[PDB]
Amino acid sequence: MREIVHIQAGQCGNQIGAKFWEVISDEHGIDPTGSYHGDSDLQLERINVYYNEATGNKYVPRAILVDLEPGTMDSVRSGPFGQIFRPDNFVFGQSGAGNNWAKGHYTEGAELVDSVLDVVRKESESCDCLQGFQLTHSLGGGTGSGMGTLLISKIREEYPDRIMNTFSVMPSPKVSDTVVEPYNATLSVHQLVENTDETYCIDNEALYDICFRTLKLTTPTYGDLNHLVSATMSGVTTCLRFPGQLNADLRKLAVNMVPFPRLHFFMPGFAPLTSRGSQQYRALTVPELTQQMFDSKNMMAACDPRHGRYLTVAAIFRGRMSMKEVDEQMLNVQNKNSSYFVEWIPNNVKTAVCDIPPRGLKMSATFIGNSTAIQELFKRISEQFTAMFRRKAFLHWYTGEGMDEMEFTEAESNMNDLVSEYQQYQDATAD
Amino acid sequence: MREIVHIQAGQCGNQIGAKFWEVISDEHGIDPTGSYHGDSDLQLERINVYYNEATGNKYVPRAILVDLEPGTMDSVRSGPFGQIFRPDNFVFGQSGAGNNWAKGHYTEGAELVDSVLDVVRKESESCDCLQGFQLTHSLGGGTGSGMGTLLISKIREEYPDRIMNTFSVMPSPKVSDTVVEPYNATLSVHQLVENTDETYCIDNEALYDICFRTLKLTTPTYGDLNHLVSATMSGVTTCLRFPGQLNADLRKLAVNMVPFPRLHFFMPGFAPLTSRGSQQYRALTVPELTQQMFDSKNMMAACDPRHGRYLTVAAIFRGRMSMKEVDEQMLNVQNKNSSYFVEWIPNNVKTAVCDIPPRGLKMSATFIGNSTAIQELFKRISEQFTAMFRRKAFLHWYTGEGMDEMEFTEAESNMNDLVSEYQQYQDA
Amino acid sequence: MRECISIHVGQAGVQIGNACWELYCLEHGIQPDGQMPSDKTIGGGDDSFNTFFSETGAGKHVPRAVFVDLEPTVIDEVRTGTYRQLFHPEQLITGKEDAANNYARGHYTIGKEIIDLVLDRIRKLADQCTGLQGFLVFHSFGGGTGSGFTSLLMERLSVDYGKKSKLEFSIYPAPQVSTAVVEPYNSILTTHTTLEHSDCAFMVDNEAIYDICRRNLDIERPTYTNLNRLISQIVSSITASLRFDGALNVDLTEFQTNLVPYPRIHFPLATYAPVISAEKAYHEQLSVAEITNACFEPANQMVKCDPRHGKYMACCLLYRGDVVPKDVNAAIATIKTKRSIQFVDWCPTGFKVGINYQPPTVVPGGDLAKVQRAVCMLSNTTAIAEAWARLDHKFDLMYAKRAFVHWYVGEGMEEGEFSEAREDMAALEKDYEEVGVDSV
Amino acid sequence: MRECISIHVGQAGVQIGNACWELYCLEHGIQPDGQMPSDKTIGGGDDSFNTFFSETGAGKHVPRAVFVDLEPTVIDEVRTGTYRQLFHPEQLITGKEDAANNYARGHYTIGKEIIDLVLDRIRKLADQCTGLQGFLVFHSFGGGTGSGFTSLLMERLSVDYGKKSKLEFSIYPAPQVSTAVVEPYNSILTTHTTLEHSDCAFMVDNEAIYDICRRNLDIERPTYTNLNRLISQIVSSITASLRFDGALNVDLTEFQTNLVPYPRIHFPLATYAPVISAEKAYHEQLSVAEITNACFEPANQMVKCDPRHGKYMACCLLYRGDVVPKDVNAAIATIKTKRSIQFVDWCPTGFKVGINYQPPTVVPGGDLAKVQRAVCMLSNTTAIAEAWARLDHKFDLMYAKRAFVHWYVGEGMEEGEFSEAREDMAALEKDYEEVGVDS
Ligand SMILES: C/C(=C\c1csc(C)n1)[C@H]1C[C@H]2O[C@H]2CCC[C@@H](C)[C@H](O)[C@@H](C)C(=O)C(C)(C)[C@@H](O)CC(=O)O1
Ligand SMILES: C/C(=C\c1csc(C)n1)[C@H]1C[C@H]2O[C@H]2CCC[C@@H](C)[C@H](O)[C@@H](C)C(=O)C(C)(C)[C@@H](O)CC(=O)O1
Ligand SMILES: Nc1nc2c(ncn2[C@@H]2O[C@H](COP(=O)(O)OP(=O)(O)OP(=O)(O)O)[C@@H](O)[C@H]2O)c(=O)[nH]1
Ligand SMILES: Nc1nc2c(ncn2[C@@H]2O[C@H](COP(=O)(O)OP(=O)(O)OP(=O)(O)O)[C@@H](O)[C@H]2O)c(=O)[nH]1
Ligand SMILES: COc1cc2c(c(OC)c1OC)-c1ccc(OC)c(=O)cc1[C@@H](NC(C)=O)CC2
Ligand SMILES: Nc1nc2c(ncn2[C@@H]2O[C@H](COP(=O)(O)OP(=O)(O)O)[C@@H](O)[C@H]2O)c(=O)[nH]1
Ligand SMILES: Nc1nc2c(ncn2[C@@H]2O[C@H](COP(=O)(O)OP(=O)(O)O)[C@@H](O)[C@H]2O)c(=O)[nH]1
Ligand SMILES: [Ca+2]
Ligand SMILES: [Ca+2]
Ligand SMILES: [Ca+2]
Ligand SMILES: [Ca+2]
Ligand SMILES: [Mg+2]
Ligand SMILES: [Mg+2]
Ligand SMILES: [Mg+2]
Ligand SMILES: [Mg+2]
Repeated sequence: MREIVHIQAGQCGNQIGAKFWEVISDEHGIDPTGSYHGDSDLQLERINVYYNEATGNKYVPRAILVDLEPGTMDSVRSGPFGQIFRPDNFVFGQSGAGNNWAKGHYTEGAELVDSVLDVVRKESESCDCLQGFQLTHSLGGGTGSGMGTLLISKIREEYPDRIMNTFSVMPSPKVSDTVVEPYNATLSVHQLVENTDETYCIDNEALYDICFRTLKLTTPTYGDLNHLVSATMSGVTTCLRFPGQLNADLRKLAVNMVPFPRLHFFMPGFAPLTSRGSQQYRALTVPELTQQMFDSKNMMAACDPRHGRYLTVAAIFRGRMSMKEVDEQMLNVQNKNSSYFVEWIPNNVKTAVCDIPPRGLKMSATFIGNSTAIQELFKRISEQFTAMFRRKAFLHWYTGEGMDEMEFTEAESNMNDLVSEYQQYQDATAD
Repeated sequence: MREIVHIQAGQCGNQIGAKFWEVISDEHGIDPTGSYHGDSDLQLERINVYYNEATGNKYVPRAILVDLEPGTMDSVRSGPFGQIFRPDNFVFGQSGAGNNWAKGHYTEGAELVDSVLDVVRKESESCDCLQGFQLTHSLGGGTGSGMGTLLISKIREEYPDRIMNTFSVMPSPKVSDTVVEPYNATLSVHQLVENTDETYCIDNEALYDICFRTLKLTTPTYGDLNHLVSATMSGVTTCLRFPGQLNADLRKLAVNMVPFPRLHFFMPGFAPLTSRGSQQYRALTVPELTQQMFDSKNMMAACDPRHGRYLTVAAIFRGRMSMKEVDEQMLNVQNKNSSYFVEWIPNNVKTAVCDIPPRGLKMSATFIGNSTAIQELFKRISEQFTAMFRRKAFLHWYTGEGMDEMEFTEAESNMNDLVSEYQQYQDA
Repeated sequence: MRECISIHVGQAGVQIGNACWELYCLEHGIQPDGQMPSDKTIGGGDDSFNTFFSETGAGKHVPRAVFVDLEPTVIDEVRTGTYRQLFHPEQLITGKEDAANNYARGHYTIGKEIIDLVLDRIRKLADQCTGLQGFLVFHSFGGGTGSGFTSLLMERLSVDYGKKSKLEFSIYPAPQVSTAVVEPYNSILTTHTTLEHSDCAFMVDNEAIYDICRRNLDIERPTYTNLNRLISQIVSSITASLRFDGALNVDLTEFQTNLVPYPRIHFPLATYAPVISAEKAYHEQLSVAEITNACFEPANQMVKCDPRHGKYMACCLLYRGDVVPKDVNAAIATIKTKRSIQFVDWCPTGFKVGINYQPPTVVPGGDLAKVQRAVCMLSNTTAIAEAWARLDHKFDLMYAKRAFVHWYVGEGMEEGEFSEAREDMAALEKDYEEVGVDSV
Repeated sequence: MRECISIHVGQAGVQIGNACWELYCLEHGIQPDGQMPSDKTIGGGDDSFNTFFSETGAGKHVPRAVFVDLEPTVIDEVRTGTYRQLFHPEQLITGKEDAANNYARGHYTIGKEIIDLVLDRIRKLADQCTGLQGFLVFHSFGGGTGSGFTSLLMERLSVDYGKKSKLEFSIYPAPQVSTAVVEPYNSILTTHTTLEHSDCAFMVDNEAIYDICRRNLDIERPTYTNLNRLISQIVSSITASLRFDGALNVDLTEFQTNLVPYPRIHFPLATYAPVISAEKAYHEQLSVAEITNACFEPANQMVKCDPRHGKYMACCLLYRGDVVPKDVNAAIATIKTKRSIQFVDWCPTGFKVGINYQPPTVVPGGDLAKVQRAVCMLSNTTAIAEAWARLDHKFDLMYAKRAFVHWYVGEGMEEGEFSEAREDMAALEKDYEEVGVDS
């Protein structure tokens, strides 16, 4: 088969990772015990991508759970699908990371990384034909952002021709008031820009704004933010998990979505997102879905596609619908927003349709955009970094682990360059 | 001057050759098995010109069948009189010649040619006094054009003092298989000019025009065209096959018909040709045969003879008729068109009469003219050749088999010299 | 004798192969288990259908074909489908990792791991032949395997078989069913690489086929299944001359002489008629004249271009079914006086006609109506250059910025190979211009 | 007995020879068997007929003849025919392939290969001659064999039998019969090469014989058989003086003496009368004066020409049958007063007269009626030069374009021979003009 190895690191990584496994296990008909009980054969056609087949018709997530503190591990293990994960794939420490990137990347994490690599190797050696890895993590803390980007480097050295895919949750002060998050993020983007092949930018600021302004939720909980994350992760992996033509593996997706090696940061979006009161009086239609997944407020990255240009776009529709109508709607939206798509990449919007809808919806749509407007995300993190680095706040926290000051300067200059590149291709014309 | 060895090569050569053997076998009273069943000893007096005698009063055509693909000769074995040919005289390859002169002459043909020469040599060895060879082929394809002219060159090398005679079918867009026919024909004419003593030019354009305009056949097939060819081949060879007031052979014919060595391309013609069906029973008369035999629209290579002059003419009448009336009619035809006959060759029109008419007819006439108007035929092919050659279109089919452009340039120059030679005597 | 080995490369080549061999089986009366009740020659023969099927001692008629793909899911459908008993398992070759829509991976990284095995199987097929005539290669332009592996294969076949003839059936990319934004790159690379190794190539424009299915078949959103059944009708018409015999049948190689005036100008334009639904065929009976006029309607072409804006260098008409020459001649006479048909000045203005008497066949569950007579026209017109121009334009738009190029460089290619291929395309376009200019 | 040997060359020579020997046997009463009941001398003798026939101890009378053809189908007819028993195999020489109407092929190519065999067979007949006087040679002008091989033969005969006389009976080509296009070439080439080797040549124009057969025999379309039976009557008239007791033209030298004053001008005109259809039941018998007048009618001549516009060098009247000298003298007296008969000044104006009492014999079943008296006039007149003018003109027409010349050069002849022969003919026409005209 064409197997993927999943890795989740840190608190955020293990929370969104666990929900991901819960949602796709439901979609593929796997019960918490690992037994199959679905009906449609499409559920098992590509089950091998994410699941090993053990004895007794059990399906085991090809997943590796990693953290620097025994917490979470237990919550995960004592959760809906905790008994489905392979006991040996839990690798945890004790010292914790204290939201310190250096503690994750250079010291305590380094102390644990070899134990993780043995499990990675053990899972990979049994893959009929491994295609790559996916990591879920946050960029704001210590374990996920620090030890996660370390795991990425170590795996990239032993499997240099495999795809490295991350779901990276971006820090926002509206959800986490931990002050050194801007620093951790900048150190992480510096790693991601150079060692991953494709990165879904899951923005906590955008998830917060969707809950507050669109779903009209007074106090958004992590459960709300994670339900949005899980719906998007279900969508963006639909083409990997069900029989299909377009973007059917990580490499074809990357070849279609990444026109230049550094510009591999994707802006996801989901539809439908409807306030509780309006759902009853809002029709669920193909024109509704197409219009809404191109809306700036529906992006899961806090940015305005109207402020930039789309390099590439992948759209995925799920459920029973008319292919003719989808074709007509997708062309309509490109025609009415042509100036927002770079003219030097012809036929840059690709569309897939999968017959199996997600849980609880007659139909849905998932948007994956490689737009230059994502520079806004990197500018926001850059602003918060320069207002905390001019006065050297907390620097000691990192120098106390051995880090020189220039590593902060390089991780910042590299991010300013990334912004300049997005702008360079944002202004390039064809004539 | 007795035996003639017959060779038929390629698809056209073998189809027309097969009809030739059917028609003359019927005339000589030979059945498809080779046993005689006729009523006259006129049928057997010169049967040895074209047939060998086996055991059991069996007559076997002195014929060699050559092709680079087996299809057509399977049709010949399966067709009428297929059983009459000597099994060992079927010589064929498996690769074909793809309508390509170069393949027939230089590559595929070179591999089969020695086998053919073994059969030719074996047949010649059995001849009491071999007269020469006749070959049937087309000039527009690959085997008849390329390998036929290769065969002719080899035979002239082994039998330099025998007559080489061909019935050569000229290509035409009206009945065409591929666009490269003008290439194949120009290359072949250059060989014929050099290595044959007599060549009957059977023009597919004229055969088509006769089937269409005269015989009123909307959709002429190769069968129709070949029935015309068979009748002309029977008529031109009458003098060789039956007893009469003419003890002729190929060499006396050549000496009388060819005043200059290069101008040896004859314009054949046949009469009567009549569409259905009322006139089909009407008695035809000698004045009508003579006038019809000289009409330009009745010529099997159309080059309006009124645009040229006749160097020589042979006319053969068949059936029981008045020889006095034949003389009067030929004389008056000459008197009525004597501007069309060169004055510097006295008495250049010769008439022969044979008592046995062809099957199906009470009387017929066959025309053989050495006219300068044949130049129109070579001029037509020359134009089609140059339109393509000037842009080197389709040359890659030939260059890939080893040939180079110089050989094409040579052939074209040689054929234009032939045209201007014919032109020179048209004004003398 | 005169055997033809078919080679199906990649998803498009394989799925189109499936359509073709099902259709061949229907045309010849061969059952899905390989039995051909009507064949009294057991264990072999020299029948026209043997140019495409070998025979076993047990009476099985086996396609002279190799299916090849770098991943298994597509060929697995053949391995488990209706005609799974028709092919020997050795004819179905699959890898484990595809070319990821990347020519570089098809020609180099992945292709090199399987090329020798494929050539070995082709050799086993070739050894069963008494007079191998050549190869037919089915592939897409856009996929990583269809472009890269096909190029690699053609080069190796030129080494092992010399100038033995190689014909292509090539799927030209269209946005409506496109799977990669880099299809223009793969297209130009494979066309440059195979140009010297191919004798004749029949391009099938997926957009043209899509449009014909929508218009003439009343199919709302045509799938690959729709397209492939139509494409197979065109392929069947082109190979019918090799698989059936008759008094008026003309071999494809005879047409090939007329179709290719120069080695590089070897891309004929195919048109097919009639394409009509059952609903619409229940009323009209399309005459010979009607289907022949249809051939000169631009909307019925297999590649979008305008023959009116070009010059013809050859026109061949391949009829099958209830058709007699008298009617063809009358039809052609009409077209010559109503259509704008300009020939180059160096080529005779004449239509080359072949007629097969075996009627067209339709697959059960298909969309084509069963008709009594059909025609496929093959013309060599300079208008097909329009297809190259559109492709070259998409290439230029991306290549000016070097978009996606790193995927190819990372797999060992160099930018020099890109500009080489593009200059060769520029020369091809200029060639199509030169052949159209009047003589001096 | 001085013996005479006949050589028949080519188709025309052989077929005319057949007709002549048939007629000789009828005239002398020799059976096809070869037996001659009237001959009481068995196995030999000195009779006049022994000049043409030898004898065996078994009483077979063998023609002193040789037949040569370069292809076999014509001599085969002699072998399997009525008088097959007359000849023996050594006398009939056949080849495999003919001269193809090509003088060069008969003279150079094929003649070289067979000439010695032919002379050997001639030496065998000559060895049985107690006093051979010479040769009579029969051939066409137009055939390849009749022209090319004959001239080669005449050259060799002049070498091997230098003293002996050589007479020709020649068939001049005529379109109305059966001519090939190049017959004028062969005619001039052979006349040139033979001119100095022949002492007296009797030309028979096929056109004249054709018209005599149509006009007087009512034969619609004369065949070779009709023509050759009339020619053989003429030939028989000419040689009868050699085959019967008599005193005029009794040996071959006498032909030259009586008819040829200048060696080059050695082509006597033959005129014969009467030619009466065997179908006419009631015919009135012509007198001596009437057949003698007919001798001066152009219609009765062997060559169409007008003796009135020429000069006579010699005249010989040869009568057969019921003729007395008194009636001949009366006839000559009248003709000299009613005809334009001018002789050259350096000859006598006179007539040599011969009378053979035995009447002409007619082949049973032939076209000619038995008559009681016939006459053959042999006159050396310059009017026969018309025949040369016609021939030379046709030659000039083709030779000016070198038409057909390559056929001759291909057999090893040089183009120059053509010109040499044409100048010799121009000289011959000039000789005739000097003897005959008086500006
Ligand atoms: C828009 C939705 C449904 C719908 C049905 S018909 C229509 C116009 N919309 C669903 C879509 C589901 O993918 C899930 C995302 C919702 C995340 C929840 C945690 C959310 O925060 C929840 C508290 C809500 O806001 C609702 C309960 C109103 C939610 O079901 C509606 C919604 O937006 O999600
Ligand atoms: C002499 C003929 C006919 C004729 C005219 S008047 C009479 C008593 N008979 C023959 C001619 C023969 O040389 C043969 C060629 C004929 C070709 C046919 C096969 C032709 O294709 C056929 C379909 C015809 O058109 C005719 C049957 C009318 C044919 O006889 C024409 C012709 O001249 O026949
Ligand atoms: N007509 C037709 N086109 C097809 C079919 N399958 C794919 N294509 C077209 O072919 C192109 C993609 O090539 P594929 O055949 O899918 O690719 P591949 O050869 O498998 O290459 P990789 O997957 O990259 O290794 C696109 O333009 C598709 O629209 C098919 O069954 N029919
Ligand atoms: N009067 C008469 N003329 C004849 C006869 N046979 C042939 N001719 C004439 O002779 C000329 C042809 O010469 P042939 O005797 O046939 O030729 P040949 O000597 O056999 O020479 P080839 O056959 O060429 O080798 C023509 O002018 C004929 O008309 C004949 O039997 N009688
Ligand atoms: C065996 O075949 C033939 C052979 C010949 C001739 C001929 O045409 C009549 C043939 O029959 C067709 C022939 C031809 C043409 C002549 O003049 C151009 C000529 O002078 C003379 C002839 C022939 N001779 C005669 C007297 O007809 C000899 C060669
Ligand atoms: N969306 C989302 N964000 C989270 C979740 N848990 C933590 N975060 C974010 O994660 C960042 C810190 O990551 P954390 O998991 O505590 O760091 P680590 O475990 O030391 O690597 C903060 O910006 C939080 O907003 C979660 O369940 N969902
Ligand atoms: N008249 C006539 N022409 C033919 C026949 N067959 C082929 N041709 C002509 O011959 C040419 C093609 O030559 P072909 O004999 O088929 O090629 P080959 O087999 O390679 O020698 C074309 O101009 C055809 O029109 C036939 O049976 N009769
Ligand atoms: Ca061979
Ligand atoms: Ca040998
Ligand atoms: Ca069989
Ligand atoms: Ca005696
Ligand atoms: Mg936390
Ligand atoms: Mg052919
Ligand atoms: Mg594939
Ligand atoms: Mg002779």
